[PDB]
Amino acid sequence: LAQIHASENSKSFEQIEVERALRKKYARKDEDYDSMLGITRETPPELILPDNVLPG
Amino acid sequence: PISATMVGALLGLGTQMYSNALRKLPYMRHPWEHVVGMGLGAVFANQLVKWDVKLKEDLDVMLAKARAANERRYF
Amino acid sequence: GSKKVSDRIVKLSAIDPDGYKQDIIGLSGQTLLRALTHTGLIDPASHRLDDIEACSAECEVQIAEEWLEKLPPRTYDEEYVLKRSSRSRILNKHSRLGCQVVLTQELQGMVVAVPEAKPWDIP
Amino acid sequence: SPTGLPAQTLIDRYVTVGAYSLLRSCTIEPECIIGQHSILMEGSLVETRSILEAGSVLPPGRRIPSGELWGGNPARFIRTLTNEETLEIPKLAVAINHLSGDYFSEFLPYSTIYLEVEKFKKSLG
Amino acid sequence: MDLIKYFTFSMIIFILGIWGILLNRRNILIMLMSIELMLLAVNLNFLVFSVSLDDMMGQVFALLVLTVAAAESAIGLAIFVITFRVRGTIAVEFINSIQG
Amino acid sequence: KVSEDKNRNYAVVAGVVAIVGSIGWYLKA
Amino acid sequence: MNTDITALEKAQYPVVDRNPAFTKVVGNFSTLDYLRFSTITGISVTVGYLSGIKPGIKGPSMVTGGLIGLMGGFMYAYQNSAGRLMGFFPNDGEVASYQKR
Amino acid sequence: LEHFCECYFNLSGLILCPVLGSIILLFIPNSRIRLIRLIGLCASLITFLYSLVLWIQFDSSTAKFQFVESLRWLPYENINFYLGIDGISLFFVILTTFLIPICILVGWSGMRSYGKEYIIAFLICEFLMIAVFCMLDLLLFYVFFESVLIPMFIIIGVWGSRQRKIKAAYQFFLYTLLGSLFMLLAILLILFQTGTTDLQILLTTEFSERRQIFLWIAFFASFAVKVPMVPVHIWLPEAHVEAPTAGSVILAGILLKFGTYGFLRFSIPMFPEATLCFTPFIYTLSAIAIIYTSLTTLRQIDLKKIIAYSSVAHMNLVTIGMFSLNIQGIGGSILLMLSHGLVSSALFLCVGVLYDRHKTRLVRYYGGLVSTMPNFSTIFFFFTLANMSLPGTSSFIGEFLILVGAFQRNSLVATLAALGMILGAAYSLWLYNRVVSGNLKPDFLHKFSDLNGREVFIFIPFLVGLVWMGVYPKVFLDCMHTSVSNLVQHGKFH
Amino acid sequence: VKVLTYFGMTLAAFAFWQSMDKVHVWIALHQDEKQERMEKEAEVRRVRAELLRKA
Amino acid sequence: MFNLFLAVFPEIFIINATFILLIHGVVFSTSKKYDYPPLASNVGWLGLLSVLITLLLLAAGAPLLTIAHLFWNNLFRRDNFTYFCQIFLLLSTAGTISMCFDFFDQERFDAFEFIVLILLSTCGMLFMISAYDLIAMYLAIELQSLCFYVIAASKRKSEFSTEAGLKYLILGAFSSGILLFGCSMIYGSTGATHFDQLAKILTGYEITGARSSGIFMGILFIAVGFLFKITAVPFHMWAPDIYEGSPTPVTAFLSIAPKISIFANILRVFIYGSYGATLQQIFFFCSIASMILGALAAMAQTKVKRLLAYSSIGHVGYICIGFSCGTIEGIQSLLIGIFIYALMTMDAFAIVLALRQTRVKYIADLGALAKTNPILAITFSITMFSYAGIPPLAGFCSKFYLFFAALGCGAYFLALVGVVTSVIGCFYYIRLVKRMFFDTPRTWILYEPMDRNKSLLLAMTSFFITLFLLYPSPLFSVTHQMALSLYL
Ligand SMILES: C/C=C/C(=O)SCCNC(=O)CCNC(=O)[C@H](O)C(C)(C)COP(=O)(O)OP(=O)(O)OC[C@H]1O[C@@H](n2cnc3c(N)ncnc32)[C@H](O)[C@@H]1OP(=O)(O)O
Ligand SMILES: [Fe+3]
Repeated sequence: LAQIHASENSKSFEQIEVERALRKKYARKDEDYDSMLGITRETPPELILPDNVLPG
Repeated sequence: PISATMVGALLGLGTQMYSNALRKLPYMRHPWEHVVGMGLGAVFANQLVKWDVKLKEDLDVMLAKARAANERRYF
Repeated sequence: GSKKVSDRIVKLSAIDPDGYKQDIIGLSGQTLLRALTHTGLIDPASHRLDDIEACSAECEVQIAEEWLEKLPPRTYDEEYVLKRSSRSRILNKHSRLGCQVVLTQELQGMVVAVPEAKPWDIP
Repeated sequence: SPTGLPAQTLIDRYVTVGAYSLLRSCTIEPECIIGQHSILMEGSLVETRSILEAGSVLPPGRRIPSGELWGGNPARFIRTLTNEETLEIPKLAVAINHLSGDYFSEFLPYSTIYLEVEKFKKSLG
Repeated sequence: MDLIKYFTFSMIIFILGIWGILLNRRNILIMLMSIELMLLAVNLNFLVFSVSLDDMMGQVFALLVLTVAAAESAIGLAIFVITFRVRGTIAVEFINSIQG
Repeated sequence: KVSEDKNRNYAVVAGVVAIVGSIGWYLKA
Repeated sequence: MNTDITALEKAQYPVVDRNPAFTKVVGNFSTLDYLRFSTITGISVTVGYLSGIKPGIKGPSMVTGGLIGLMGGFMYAYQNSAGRLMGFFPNDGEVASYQKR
Repeated sequence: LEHFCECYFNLSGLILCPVLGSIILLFIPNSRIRLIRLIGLCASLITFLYSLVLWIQFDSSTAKFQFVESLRWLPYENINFYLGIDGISLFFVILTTFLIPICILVGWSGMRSYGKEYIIAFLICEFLMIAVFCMLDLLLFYVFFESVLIPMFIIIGVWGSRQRKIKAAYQFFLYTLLGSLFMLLAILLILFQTGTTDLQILLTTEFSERRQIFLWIAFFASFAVKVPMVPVHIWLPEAHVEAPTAGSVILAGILLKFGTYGFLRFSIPMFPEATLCFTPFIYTLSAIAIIYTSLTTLRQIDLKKIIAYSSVAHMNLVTIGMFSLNIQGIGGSILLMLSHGLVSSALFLCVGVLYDRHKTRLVRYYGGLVSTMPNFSTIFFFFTLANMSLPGTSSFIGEFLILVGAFQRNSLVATLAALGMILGAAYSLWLYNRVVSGNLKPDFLHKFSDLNGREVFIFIPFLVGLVWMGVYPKVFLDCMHTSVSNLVQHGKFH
Repeated sequence: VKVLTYFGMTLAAFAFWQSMDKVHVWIALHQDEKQERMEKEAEVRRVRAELLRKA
Repeated sequence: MFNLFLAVFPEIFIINATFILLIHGVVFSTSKKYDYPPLASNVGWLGLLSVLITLLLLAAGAPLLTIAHLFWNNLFRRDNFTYFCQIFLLLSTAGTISMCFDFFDQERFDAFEFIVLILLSTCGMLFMISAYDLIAMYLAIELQSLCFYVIAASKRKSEFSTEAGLKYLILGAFSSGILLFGCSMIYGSTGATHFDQLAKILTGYEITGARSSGIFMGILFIAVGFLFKITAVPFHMWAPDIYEGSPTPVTAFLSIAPKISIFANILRVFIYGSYGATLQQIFFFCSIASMILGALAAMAQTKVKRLLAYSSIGHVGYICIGFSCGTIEGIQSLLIGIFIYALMTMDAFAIVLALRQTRVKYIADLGALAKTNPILAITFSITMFSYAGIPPLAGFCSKFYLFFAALGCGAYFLALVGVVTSVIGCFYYIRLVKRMFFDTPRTWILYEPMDRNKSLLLAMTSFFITLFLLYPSPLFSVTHQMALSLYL
C-alpha cells in the first residue's frame, strides 16, 4: 500500500494533469461503438494498480 | 411602474438562480451570468410585447377578410 | 460483547444458473435479495429497493417445497408480478420474489435456486 | 470482515460521527450518533436509531441493537432510548450540516495560491 | 370488364397480405413479407389507375413507392438481423419483454 | 511573450468578430 | 423550364428589380448584410472550436463550423439583399440608387 | 372599463402581502431559522392589520360592491375581471387574515424541522383564500379555489402525523376536484348564455326556469362537497384528523366556508326560482345530517374525530338558515360561519396541545388532566361550552337566529334542527369529562406540562372573539344587514 | 407442396375467378333496379320532408 | 432561376449542413491520428447550431417563402400556417438536441449518426408540414418514419431497444401500407392527388346518396394511417412499448416533434378538404377511446416512461376533440393544446433525462426526492399539476376547451367522460407528488445533479408553466392567425 501511495503523492503538476485527463477519458465506455469501429480501447498502464494491492 | 424591461430582467435573474439551484450550486455562483440573464430577459420581454402588437395588427386584417367573405353570402 | 452480528447471521446456499452451489450469508430481518446481492449473485444495480413497486422479478428465486412451507404465502401482487414477468406468462409454483422474503433464524440451511437474469436496464 | 459480510465502510444518512472517532469496515445504519473518541472495528454494525457514548470501543463483529444507548470500553448496554431522543438524531445531523454551510461559503471555487507560486518563481528567475 | 379484373388482382394481393398478418403470429419474417405484398398491391393500383384515367401521376408515384419499399425492406431486415443476433433466435417468445 | 497556439488565436479572433459584429448589427438595425 | 417568380403575397415596398440576378444581389450587399454574415461565421467558428476541444479536433472542428457558418451567413445576406431589391423588405437605400441611377 | 378604487387601502395590497412574503422566503437559507420565522410572522400580522383597516373604511349603508377594483387580462379588454367585497364577505377575509398568523404560531417550536416550506405553504394558502373571498367573477372564483388544493395537499401529506395521511390527502384532493369540475361545467353553461361570467352582470340577467334548475344542480354538487353535506361528507373526517394542527385549523375554519359562501354569493341570488323549488330538498339533507352525524359523533373514540365530526353538524345548520331566506336566517348563517371558524379552530388547538406532548388521540388514554393541566382544562371547558351554543358565547347567536329564521318558514325543520341542542351537548360534555375529569392513569401517562406562554397567547384572541360576538353581536350585524337585506330581496319586486 | 397439388390449386383458383366474372356480370345487370330503388327512396324522403316542413 | 429557390433556402441549408456533419463525423471518427474520438457531442453542438441557423433563415424570410408559388405549386405550398408550424418544429428539435449532451458523455453513446438521423427526420417533418399533395405527404412521412425506426434501435445490443425497433418497424410499415392504399383509392376515384384539385372535386356533395365508395374508403384508410401516427386508440399499442424501449432522448424526440408535423398534415388534408361528418365521427370516437384507455392504463403503470406514454395518449385524445368539432375555435384550441403539451413534455423529459444519470426506472425511485433535491421535486410537481390540469397552471387550457366544446357542440357523454378521466388523471399524477413528498422509504436513491443545458431549459419551461396564463395573448393571437390561414 505504501508503494502506490508514494507513487501518487510524488507526481508533478504536468503528470497530475495528464492522468486527470486520462481518468476522465476512460471513466466510461461504449464498447459497442468500438466494435462497430473495429477497435479495442485499453486502459493505460498509469491507471492500473499493481496486483499486490487488489482484493483478489 | 411595471414595465416589460423590468419584468424581463427579473425573470432572467430568476432563471439563472433557478438554474444554479437545480444544479445544487450556490445562487450567485457565476454573477456575470446573472448580469447576462437579466439583459437577455429584458430583451426577450420587449421583443415579446412588440411581437404581440404586430400579431394583433395582422389578425385584425385577416379577420376583416374573413368577415368580408362571410358577408358575401348574403348578396 | 453480548450482542454480535453473528447472532443475526443466517446461513444459506444458492444454486446458480450454471448449477454450482454456493454458501452465502445474510442477516435475519433483511431480505433474501440483499443476501444474494452481497456476493453479486444478483446484481445490486438491477434491484436497488426492497419494494414490490420497484420490482420486475429481477429478484426472482426458485425454492424447493420443504422451504416454501416455512415462508409466508405469496400475496396477490407477488404472483401478479411473477406471472407477468415470466417469458411464457406462466406462474411458477416454486417461484418467489426475493425482495419479499425476509430472512429468519428458521430459514437456516435453506437452498435457493437463482435463475438466469432477465434484462432490466431500460434505455 | 471476520463476519464474512462485505467489508466496505458504510456511513448511512443522518449519521453524526463524533470527533476523534476511528472507523474501519463498520456499518452505521441511518439516524445514529457516535460519541467523540469512539472506536468501531472490523465488521461491526450499529443499527438504526442508536447512540454510542463518548469513548466507546466496539470490538470486531459486535453489534449495537436499534433504539438503545451503549457506551464503555468495551461498549455495554446502558438503557433504551425514548422516542423523542430518537427523533432528536436527524435534527442534530441537520444542524451540523447548517453549520458546515457557513464554512462552505468561505471558499471560492479557486484559490489564489497560484499567484504566490508565480511570484515565487519570478523572484527565482 | 378489364378494369375490375385488374383491380381484383391487386385486391387479392392486398387480402393475402392481410391474411399473412393474421395467420403468422409466430413468424415475424412472413409478417414482413405480407407487408411487402400489401405495398406491391398498392403500387399496381397506381399503375392500373394511371392507365385507366390516361394520367401520368400514377406512374411517378409508382416509381417513388418502389424506392420506399426498397428502403423499408433494407432497414426492416437490418432490425431483424440485430434482434436475432441479440437473442440467438427469432421466436416471438423472446421479443415480448416490453409489456403492460 | 507570445501566445503560440495558433488555433486558439484564430478562435479568439472569431469570438471577437462575433461580439463586434453583434454590436454593429444591433447599432445598425 | 417555364419559371415564374410571382409571389403569393405582394411586395409592400417599391420593387427595384422583380428578379435580380445573382451577381446583382451580391453587389447589393450593405454593411448590415456583411455584419450579419460576419457575426454568423464568427459564432459558428467559435462553436466549432469550443465543441471540438474534448474530442481533440478543435482545428478541424473550427473548419467545419466555419464552413456551416459561411454557408448560412451568405444565405442570410443574399436573402436580405434580394428581398430588399424585390420590395419584400424595407429598401429605402435600393430605391435611392434606383431614382438616382 | 377601469374600476380602480380611490381608497389608499385596497384589496390589491392585501393580496400582494403574503405573495411578497413567500417570494422573499424562497431565497433565505434554511440555516437562518430565526429570520424565516420572524419574516413569516410579521408578514401575516401586517396582513391582519391591513384587513382590520379594510373593516374600518367599510360602508354599511350601501348594497353596491365596495372597494371595487378591476384587473385587465387581455389588451382586447373583452375579458376583464373585478375585485370587491360586501357585508357578506368582509368578515371572512378578516377571519382568514386572523387565522393564518395563528397557524404560523402553532408550529413555532417545530419550525427547525418544518422550514421555510411550512411558512411558504401557509402564506400561499392565505393569498389564494383571500383572493377567493374577494372575487366578483365565477371563473376566477373557480381558478383560485381549485388552486388552494395544491398547498393543502402538501400540508396534509408532508406534516401529517401518521401514514393514514396518504389516504386522507388522496380523498381530500379527489372529492374537491370532482366538485370543482362540476362547478366548471356550470360556469361554461352560464357563459354560453351570457357571453360573460361577471357577477354584477349575471345578477341582472334572467335565467329560464328549466335552466335555473339545471344550473342550480351543478352549483349544488360543487358546494355540497365543500359544506359538507350527506353523503359526500366522509372525506372530511380523515382529512381533518390526519392533517397537522395548523392544517386542521385552516381546513375547518376557512376551507369549509367556501361552499356555504358559494351558496350565498352565487346559487341563492342568481337562481331565485330554483332556490325555492329546492328548499325542501335542502331542508331534508341538512336535517338528516345534523341528526345522523351528531349521533355518530357520540360514538367516536378519537379526540380529533369527535371535533371534526362536530363541524358537519354545525355547517348543515348553517345551510338551513341561509335557505330560510329571511334576515334572521341569513344573518344567523353568516354569524355561525364566523363563530364556527373560531370555536372549531380553538378546539383543534386544544387537541393539538395534548397531541404535541403525548402523541395520542385516543380518548381512553387521557383522563384526570384537571389535576395536572388546570389552565388547559379551564380553556378547554370554555371552548367546549362554545361548541354547545351556550348563551353568552358567539355560537349561540348564530344558532338561535337561524332557528328563528327556520321557524317562520317551516316549523318541522326548525324542530329537527333544534335537536342539535340535545345531541351537541351530549358529546361535547362527554368528551370534556373523559379527557379532563376523573383520575389520572399513570400506566399510560405520568408526565405533564400545562400551557406555556406561547400557547396561552394563542388562545387569548379566540377567547376575546367568542365573548365579544356572544354578548355584543351588533358590530357584526350592523355591517351585514344591508347586504343581507338585498340578498333576500333579490329576484322579487314586492 | 407437390407440383400436382400446386396445379390443382391453380385450377381451383381459375374456377373461382370465372365465378367472380359471373358475379360482376350479375352486379352490372342490376344497376337499373338499384337506381330505381334509390330514386323511389329519395322521393319518399323528400315527400316526408316537404310534408314535415309544412308545419 | 436562382431566386426561385428562395422558397427553399431553409431546407437547402439544413440538408447541406447535415451532409457536412456526416462527412466531418465519418472522417474524424475513423482517424487513428486522433485516437478515434467520440463525436456525438461535437456533431450535436454543430447540429444545434445548424438548426438555429435554419430557424433564423426561415423566421426572417417570412414573405420570401411564398415566392414563385406557381412554379413550386405542384411540389408544396408555404403559407402562414406552415410558417409557424415549421418554426415550432425547429424549436422543438433544438430543445431535444440540447437535452442530449449528458446522455452522450456519461452513457458514452458515441454515435454521431444519431444526430444526423435526427437532422434528416427534421428535414422530413419540414417537408411534411408544407406537403400539399398525397405523393409528397407520403414521401415525407416515410423519410420521417425510416429515421425513427433506425434511431429507436440505436442501442443495438440491448434487448429492449432491438425489440422496440422491431415492433416499430412492423407496425409502422403496416399502417403506411394502409395509408398508401387510401391514397391509391382516392387517386383512382378522382384522378387527382393535389390538395386543391381534391378540394374542388369533393366540395358540395359529401354523401349525397350517390356516394363514391372509393373516395369514402380512401378517406377511411388515410385516416387510419393518421390515427396510427398520432398514437390514437385503437391504433396506439405500439407507442407505449416503443417509447419505453427506445433510448430516452429518442423517446423525448418522438413524444413532441412528429405530432406537430402530422397534425399539420391532418388539418391541411381534411379541414382544407371536404367530406361528411364521417371523419369527424372517426376522430370523436377515437378521442373518447383514447381518453378512457390512456387514463386507465396510466393508472396501472409503475414505471415513469410508460406513465408518460399513456399520458400522451390521453392528451392526444383531448386534442383531437378540438379537431372533431369543426370550428375555427376548435382548430385554435387544438394548436394551443399542442403547443402547451409540447412545452410540458419537454419539461418532463428534461427531468427524466436528468434523473437517468442515476438510472431512474420506477416511480418508487423518486422516494425522498423532496429531501435530496428540494427545488427539483417542486419543479417536477409543478409539471405534474400542470399535467393534471389544475389552474392557474398552463395545462388547464386543454381541460377548459375540452369542456367548452362539449357543452357547445351539445355533447354530455363527452363531458362525463372528460370529468371521470380528468379525476383519474389527477390521481395518478399526484401519486408522483405523494411519492416525492409524503413517503419515507427505508432506502433512498441519491441523484446526480443535472447539467446546465437541462437546468436552463427546465427553469424556462417551469416559468412558462406557472405564468403563461398571466400573459397568454401572443399564443392566442398566433393560433387564431394560423387557424384562418388554413381557409383564407
Ligand atoms: C491489512 C492491515 C492490517 C492493519 O494494519 S490493522 C488496522 C487497525 N485495526 C486494529 O487495530 C484492530 C485491532 N483489533 C482489536 O483491538 C480487537 O479488539 C482484538 C483483536 C484485540 C480482540 O478482538 P476479538 O473479537 O477477538 O475479542 P475476544 O474474542 O478476545 O473477546 C474477549 C472479550 O474482550 C472484550 N472486548 C474484546 N476486545 C476488546 C478491547 N480492545 N477492549 C476492550 N474490550 C474488548 C469483550 O467483552 C470480549 O467478550 P465478547 O464481546 O463476549 O466476545
Ligand atoms: Fe423484487
